[PDB]
Amino acid sequence: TTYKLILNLKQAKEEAIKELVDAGTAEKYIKLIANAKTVEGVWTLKDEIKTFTVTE
Repeated sequence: TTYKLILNLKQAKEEAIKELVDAGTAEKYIKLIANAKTVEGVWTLKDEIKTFTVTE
């Protein structure tokens, strides 16, 4: 409402594919970002795969 602020999803999503294109990981996750509504939620999904999480 105040602490957050959406500036562009297209940028967040477009990066999701590119990152997947530059990295090459479980696209299933990139599909999860396609529904992402928050800019952070999208950037996190892609990066989340880059780290592959840790025991979850």
